[PDB]
Amino acid sequence: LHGLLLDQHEEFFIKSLKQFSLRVEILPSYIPVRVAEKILFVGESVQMFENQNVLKNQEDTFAAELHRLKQQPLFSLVDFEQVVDRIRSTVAEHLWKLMVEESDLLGQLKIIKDFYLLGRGELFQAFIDTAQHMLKTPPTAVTEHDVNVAFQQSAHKVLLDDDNLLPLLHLTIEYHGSGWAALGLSYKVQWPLHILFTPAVLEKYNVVFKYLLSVRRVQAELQHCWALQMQRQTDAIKWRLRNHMAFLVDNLQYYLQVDVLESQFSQLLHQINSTRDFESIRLAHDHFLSNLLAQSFILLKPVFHCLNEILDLCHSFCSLVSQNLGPLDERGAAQLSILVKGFSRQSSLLFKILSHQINSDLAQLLLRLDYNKYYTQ
Amino acid sequence: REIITLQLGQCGNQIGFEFWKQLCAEHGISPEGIVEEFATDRKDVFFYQADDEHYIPRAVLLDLEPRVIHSILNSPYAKLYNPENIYLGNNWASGFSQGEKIHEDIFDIIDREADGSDSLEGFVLCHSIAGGTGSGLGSYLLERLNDRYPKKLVQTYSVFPNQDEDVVVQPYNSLLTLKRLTQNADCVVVLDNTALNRIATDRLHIQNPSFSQINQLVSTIMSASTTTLRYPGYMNNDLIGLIASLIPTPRLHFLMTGYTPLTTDKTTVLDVMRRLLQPKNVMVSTNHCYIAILNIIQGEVDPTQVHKSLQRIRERKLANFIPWGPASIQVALSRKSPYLPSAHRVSGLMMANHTSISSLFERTCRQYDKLRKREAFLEQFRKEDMFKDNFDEMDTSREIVQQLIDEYHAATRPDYISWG
Amino acid sequence: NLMQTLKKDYRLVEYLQAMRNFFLDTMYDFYTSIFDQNVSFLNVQLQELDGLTLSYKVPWPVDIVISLECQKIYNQVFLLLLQIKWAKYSLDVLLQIHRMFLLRVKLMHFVNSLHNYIMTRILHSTGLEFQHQVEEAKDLDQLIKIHYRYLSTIHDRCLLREKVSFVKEAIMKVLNLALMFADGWSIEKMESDFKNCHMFLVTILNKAFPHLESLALS
Repeated sequence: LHGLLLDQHEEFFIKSLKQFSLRVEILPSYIPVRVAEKILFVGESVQMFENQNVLKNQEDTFAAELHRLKQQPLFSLVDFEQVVDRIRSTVAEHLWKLMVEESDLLGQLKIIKDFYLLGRGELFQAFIDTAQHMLKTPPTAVTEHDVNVAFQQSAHKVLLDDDNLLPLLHLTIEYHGSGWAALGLSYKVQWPLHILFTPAVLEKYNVVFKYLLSVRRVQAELQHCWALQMQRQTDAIKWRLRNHMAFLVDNLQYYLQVDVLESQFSQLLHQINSTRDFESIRLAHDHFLSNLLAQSFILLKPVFHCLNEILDLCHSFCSLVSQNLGPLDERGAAQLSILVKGFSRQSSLLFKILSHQINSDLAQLLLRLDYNKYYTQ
Repeated sequence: REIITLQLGQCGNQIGFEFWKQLCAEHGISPEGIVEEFATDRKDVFFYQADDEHYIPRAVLLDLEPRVIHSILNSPYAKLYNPENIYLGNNWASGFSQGEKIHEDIFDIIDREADGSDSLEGFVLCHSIAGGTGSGLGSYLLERLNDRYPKKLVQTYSVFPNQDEDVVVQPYNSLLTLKRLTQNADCVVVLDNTALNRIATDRLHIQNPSFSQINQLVSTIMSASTTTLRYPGYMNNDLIGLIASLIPTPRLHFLMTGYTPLTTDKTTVLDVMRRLLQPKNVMVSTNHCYIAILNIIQGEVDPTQVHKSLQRIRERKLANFIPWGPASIQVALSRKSPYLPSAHRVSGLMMANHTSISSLFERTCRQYDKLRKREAFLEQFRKEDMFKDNFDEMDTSREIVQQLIDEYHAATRPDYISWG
Repeated sequence: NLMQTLKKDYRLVEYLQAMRNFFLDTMYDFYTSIFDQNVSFLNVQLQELDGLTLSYKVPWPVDIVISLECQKIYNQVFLLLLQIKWAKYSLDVLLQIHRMFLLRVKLMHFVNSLHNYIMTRILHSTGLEFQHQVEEAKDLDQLIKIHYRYLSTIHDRCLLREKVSFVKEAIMKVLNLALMFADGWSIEKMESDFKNCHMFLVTILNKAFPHLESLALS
């Protein structure tokens, strides 16, 4: 009821957010771990919201109840659990109210989707277009400010002008342990929501941002080469066929990602608006992260070792074709044939791997085998 | 990014007028441009944030023998768009020659609006094929745009000239314009006038005001196609991404129009998918096989519905396949627009590259071949004679459209390592 | 109390209702489309003689009352039913002279009466008593036992337990009579066979497993 103890080199089975944990050994064998976690939750929560707000005052009523338990022998778990959960319910409603209301969580989820998960197509596309040379160049310290002010200028360019929670966004080009390789995005977190956003969840958000931005970057420049040549040989028309041919499977990859983002984010937001429990919000974030980490298929190495190549081949093709609009008989054919055969190999391999069995994975196959050229494989 | 829309000819200014009125009613603006209180969106795709708090669209107003453009002038939607660039028939040669002699200042008008917006994605041409007023000038301006700017996209919303029709030079005009369309455009959206006429005489019992109702249809299609650009999604927030999948090669860039309600005057994704795949919910009416289809849906879509609908579409095989590769109907999801009428809450449209349009092309080629063999239907137009005394451009256009038909039939084959 | 909260969540009656509906209207249509092969073809038709795959998992508190070797028995009765429906639809798809049609009646009546027997007198009579028994079981233990003594008597009445060389073979050969009559539409040499095998069935079934006499007089 306070977060104060008076032990002198002894234990009472407990060891802001300082020296609070329970160990299984010191906790008695006839008292379970279940009620002990409720006790620990009460102590930590009350300690957190008690200071810097300068909170609840039912401490004396609860203390009289506990003291009555002390007077009447001996131990029987049902009375102890009833009084501990009676504290727990009031503590949990209090704590939930503070964290959700004094700082809004809903706006945070909107911003995180809008930027980490590429929820602004025009802003991010204009950012790829404008900051091309900046992000292309190898890492150094001072490019991070340039890419940040370009990224802010695009936010004003689309005509959504808004101060506050836009300056909290940054593009971090780190240096000393092409600039796309060390590229990151960061976001700041307030004091009531501080425990909810710990380094792990934002660490995963950064990796998702890198994956989606890589495929979105690939798409536009492949297409620029294609449209440049389209506006104008046997060598010529082969390349436009090839441009289209790569764009297809790449676009389908990004669409499978679009599918999981919509489906899982709806559950997360809807669970947050419909609960008054602190623990259930933690569990909602757990489910969101685990599903997303699975659906990227970064856990399994071979399909990852293929999607990297799907981006890579387009990079090489785009750099080779853009030099001369006229035909390349300067070993252009040597790489062009290898490119189409290796694209067949990699697209077939990822198709095979994508072939428990989550639904979304399953019908992503069922686009191309409508039109039957992996029915022949 | 940002789209600058070009309108020319009486039919083109008609469809641009109805499209601008449709986007005015759609977004939160008055016919003056006054901001509303209900407006994930974007108002910078067709609209400049212009300098009297009216989101004035970047539109090039071109007039040639203006009759309906005068009615566009005295209108409440003339307070929405007028950057004051209006500058002045029944033939392709006349419109071509008239556009030729004054290309400079209208190119300066294009340059003014090109300097007007910060970014650019493409040029959408409100055009009518063999419409007389739009014809010739549209083909010449298409040559000017694709030559002057090779780094941008050119789109041409086009009708197919069959209105149950007297003009006998119309196959020559459509043939020359189609030569320009194949050679000087990145993508062409084609519709059939007879198909929309059949659909309009079906859904209502109108016979006389067919033009205005067709205008409603094309404006709704044009809003529906750029909804994914005007409202931020994940893909096709630029034109070139939507243009990319349907077009496999620079010669096959002609796209069929579909939209699954023919009605706006309960539903699931599964039913509207199977309702979309028939060729009589297509608004464009041997082995005929699509190259690539793309469908975009807007509504209260359960995300599992598109998944099992695409399952059903696969094992039913109700879509025409591509031999040489995979390129299939792609499910895209878009946001339901504010202030649209609440009928067909789940509504989808499709754009598709089909080889069946080769049949319509060779029909018009057969009409041209008939009138050209008879040699009594050039009518001796003086601009046609003075433009080309030898009329070799008709032969060149015939050769180009023949190569186009051969490439269509070659793409139909399981081998497209055989060309034309 | 345990049996009450087993029929309010993790309802065994729900899985039971699904079970005996995944054999025997809807599953007719599914198999008749197969009449006009491959194991992945069946998955995609399903999601839209004998044969198909029959499987669904039981949640673990009802997986301690429904065995894994109980699923195999569900499949056995499924197989026997599919052969009858196949023979019935082969004899009911056809649009000499009018003489073929007497041969149609001469066989179609026999399979139809047998179908009526197999469903009604066993699989629905014994099912209707069995439901009234399980809704008054308040014990874990007896619930397995009434179920095993429900399957093992339907498995006796529709016999598969032993004497499949004197009952099963007759049904198997009249399945080939279905094929032979299906092709022709010689003809007279089929009822000479049918009258032989029918009387062989009767002259074997005249000694009795005891429930077989209910058709041997029809």
